[PDB]
Amino acid sequence: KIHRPRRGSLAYSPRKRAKSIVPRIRSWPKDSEVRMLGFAGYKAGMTHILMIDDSPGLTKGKEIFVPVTIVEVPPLFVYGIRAYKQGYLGLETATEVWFHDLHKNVARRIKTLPKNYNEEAFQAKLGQLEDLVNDGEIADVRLLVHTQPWLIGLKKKPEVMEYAIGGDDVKAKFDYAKEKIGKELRAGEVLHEGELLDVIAVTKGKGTQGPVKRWGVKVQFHKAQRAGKGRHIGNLGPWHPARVMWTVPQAGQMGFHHRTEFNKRLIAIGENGKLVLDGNEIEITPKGGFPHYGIVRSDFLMIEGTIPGSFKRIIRVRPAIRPPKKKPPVERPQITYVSRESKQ
Amino acid sequence: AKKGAGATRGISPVRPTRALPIGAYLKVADNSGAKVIQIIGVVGYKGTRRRLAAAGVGDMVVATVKKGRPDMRHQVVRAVVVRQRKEYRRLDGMRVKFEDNAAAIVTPEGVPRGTEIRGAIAREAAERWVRLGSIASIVL
Amino acid sequence: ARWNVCSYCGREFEPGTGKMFVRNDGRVLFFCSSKCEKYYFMGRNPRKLKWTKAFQEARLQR
RNA sequence: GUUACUCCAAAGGGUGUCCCUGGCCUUAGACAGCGG
RNA sequence: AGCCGAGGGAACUCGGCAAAUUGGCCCCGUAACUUCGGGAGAAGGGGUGCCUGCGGGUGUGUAACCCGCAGGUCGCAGUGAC
RNA sequence: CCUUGUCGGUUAAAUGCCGACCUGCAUGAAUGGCGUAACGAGGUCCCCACUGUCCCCGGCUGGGGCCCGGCGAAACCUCUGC
RNA sequence: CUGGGGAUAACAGAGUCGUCUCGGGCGAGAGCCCAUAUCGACCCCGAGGCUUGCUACCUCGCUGUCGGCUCUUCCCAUCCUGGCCCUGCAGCAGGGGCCAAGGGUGGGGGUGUUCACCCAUUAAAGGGGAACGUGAGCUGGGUUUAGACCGUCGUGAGACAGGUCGGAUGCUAUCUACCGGAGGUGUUGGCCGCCUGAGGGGAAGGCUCCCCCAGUACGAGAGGAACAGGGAGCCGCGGCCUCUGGUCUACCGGUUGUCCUACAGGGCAUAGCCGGGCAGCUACGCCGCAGCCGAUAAGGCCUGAAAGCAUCUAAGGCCGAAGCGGCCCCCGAAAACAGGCGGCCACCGAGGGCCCGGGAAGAAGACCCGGUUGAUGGGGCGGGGAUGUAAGCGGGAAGGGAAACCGACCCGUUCAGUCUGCCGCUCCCAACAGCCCGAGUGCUACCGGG
Ligand SMILES: [Zn+2]
Repeated sequence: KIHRPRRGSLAYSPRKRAKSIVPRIRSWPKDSEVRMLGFAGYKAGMTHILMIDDSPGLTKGKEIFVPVTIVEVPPLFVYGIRAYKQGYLGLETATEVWFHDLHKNVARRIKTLPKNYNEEAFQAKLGQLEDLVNDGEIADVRLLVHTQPWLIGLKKKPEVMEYAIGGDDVKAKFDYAKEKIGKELRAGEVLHEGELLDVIAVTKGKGTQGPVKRWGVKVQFHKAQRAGKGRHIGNLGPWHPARVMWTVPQAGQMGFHHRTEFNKRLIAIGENGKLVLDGNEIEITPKGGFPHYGIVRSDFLMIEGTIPGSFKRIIRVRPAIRPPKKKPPVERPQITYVSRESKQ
Repeated sequence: AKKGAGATRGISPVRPTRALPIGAYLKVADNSGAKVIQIIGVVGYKGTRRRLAAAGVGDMVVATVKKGRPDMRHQVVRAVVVRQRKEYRRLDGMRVKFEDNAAAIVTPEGVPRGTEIRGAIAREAAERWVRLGSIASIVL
Repeated sequence: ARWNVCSYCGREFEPGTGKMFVRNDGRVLFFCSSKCEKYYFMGRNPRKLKWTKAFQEARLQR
């Protein structure tokens, strides 16, 4: 016998197309600060910076190359408030209140919207919900939100999402939500520079692929390459059990999967396509434009490293759920060079 | 510190790319009797099914002497890789490469056999092995 | 963050890019791209190429 | 254990618990303490 | 059924299977051994394009074929593909 | 036959190859014996060069495979089929 | 060669276990002395069926093949990794045992080999089972079919559970099984969107070195630790194209032979060959992968009887593992209690699909974006890029020539010309015109108000 580990992981099975192209968030982190626990935007491109290392380790204090991805984040519109109670097995939705004045283009997503629903009815429903929350029947409060991709000329159809709120007191959460409903939210009001983030998106599509690429199996000997079995696996299994096992590697869908990636550092939050250094303001859009994208005009995040997804795709961001003890400090790091040169 | 007076080993921040597998020939850059060695092992390396051990600048290899004065021919020696042709990255992003693949013959503990190295060596090797940078004129 | 100069074409290239070739005698060369590296080693002469600075200097030499 | 048979692992050990017996002690015995 | 592949260079495999390398002409130079006929194109090394001019052989010939020299010049590469 | 005999050389490492030794289970002189230049799509060991054989697999080109319109079979088949 | 045979061998299975492997009881004794730290005779009792044999129940045109490559899974009878106990355990180490199978267990040389032997590394380089796993998956080196040589036996034809050279590897998947992709029905009216999260899967992580603790404890010396704390890497897993490399039969240029009369511009010769090469794809490039909380195993303790003392146990309590469960990640309303919520229509018609311009998605289906309330494709004008300075005109050129002139090639005009599977602006052309599907009924038992 020669021993070796198996080919690929069983932890992401079945390897199927994602249910939706908007990613869902399954778990939320514990944050004492009463704030909205994430944000959403659109991927634009990659570049690199040079900066003085702030993370623990050696190379602390040294200038280092660091790669960066840029996410365009226009402001979100808070259109609703939703309440959750405790069910027999788990949480159950009790009641939602929607705001009355909505943008035209929201009907491209929600085809059947209320008709009369005046400000007065809105205030009455909010009063109903306030009394419900004061009674003691409620276990959680969440915000209902939608994107505005008409401010950057990308689309007219919005993405509709539900986000959670930090802290413990349900009443304090509800007061936050009552402040925020009917108003725009900007990423600076939620995120802190130097924080660690988790990032969630659907991966690039590749279609049907075979097991050399999908599972990392070995190419067969050159005799088999001349016999017609080079990029096949050898056998589907033993005589008994007299069936193919699900654990045996086979061909199928590769890519377009739901994935979460831990502990990416936010390095800078920008404004109207510009970043402030010590004295000057510099455009992060590179000469000629970001490829397969154009010109960043609104507001953006720098996230160091790489993130899942194609360029023009919806990305969701939350604060880190599984961070280490030795963290970097929550301040913007000292940056010395930003690449603005052509990327084509 | 137990024994810091004179130490043989150091610490680099870079970690170059492993570019030279078992079977590679190496020109000997120091003034020992050896001229050409062949790699038979890479010190401190564990692999997997059908993978060969490989080394880069700064790594200690086990080698056999192929050409050289008769006392050294057919001997199994330790050596430090000091020059390589494949590019590797520095902290600022720039790639560095050299013109040949070259090693210097040492003791397991790290002490150089020989008195001078002919030509340029790499800063990564001079940093991991402190006593080589003293017997080498040019260091990058 | 300082800008290095190319040994073949004489233009400046940005930080985090390019190459340093080291000869055994110690002479160091800097290249902005694979194009320039490959041309320098196969032996093309930059004093006849109008997209280099050596061309301007040799025109001054005419 | 819930197996008539077809189709159920010992030499050697445990007084773990329920019982039948036979000898030496027992108005002070087997220890438990103060002392010679 | 075909083309390319960084750094290594047979670590693959029963076995260098298959693929790669070399390649035309001129000059130089050529081991052991030998039935003295060969081995031998042994091995190994240099050169080769275009344009401008000079010369030779046969020939009655600024007809036709063949053989040398010098200079200038371009390219990563001149039996540049076959 | 014991057998990967023993000694030496070739390798970092030799159930191989070459050279020697001789208890030749069971060599031997026209069922020819011992040698041998040249020759061999014969069998076998090594060196130089070369390479996607391999480390470790990647990208391209044409033809099929796939969808559409038309022509249109066969091997096999107790009934069935976790 | 024919006819037959599992009435009868080779092989996988089935049976059995002399033999084998793995154990145990007693105690001859060996161990300065001391039975049991370690080693344990002779006799006696067993487990397993992975070693070989015995038997002949199944199979004579099921497949008859050994070894290697590839791929999945299981056991523990544990080599390393986590935790403990005794020692003839000072330390560093050794020896012998208990819990524990979550992870690891590799690369080479000769030989067809499994095995065994050897080399350099290594934390260690454990072994077994699955038709001695796996030929409707590959290979075909071995396994003496037909050809041939040597030795030996035989009058001979010939033979050898002897050696040597050579010697055909077929298949359009009927059913089930698995990997992935679609269409229906149901869920007691139909439709849009957001959620819950029963249950299933996970190794998503595993391991080594270095510094410090410390030349310290320990120790006659020589040697030589540990808890905590700081750094780096190897193997495994999941993603991305800024940087670096490869390809790039889009593109730009150079050049050979020949044909279109030369010029200019083109066709063929593998894209003719050579050099460069953006987007895209890719690794030889780069980014990320928590240690806490509970309950336990061996084991360590408390209280405490039976048995006035004593005792970890009989009833009760506290601790205590890389192992179990949860947090975390992936799939997930067909979860038959077949769900919750907000809104729309209904009791002509909300809503959907085809069609049209497209691509970030894609074998068909599906997904996504847009459709004049418009920058979706194209054009035009600009930007960013790739290659490398076009044609024409002018001026020179080694030399030749009575001379007008010939001349490969050089310089100027000229960061030029050609191109753009990238960006921006602008309605100049086209996203026109339409065609299909689509829920209406009640009985009785009702439910809360009429
Ligand atoms: Zn340059």
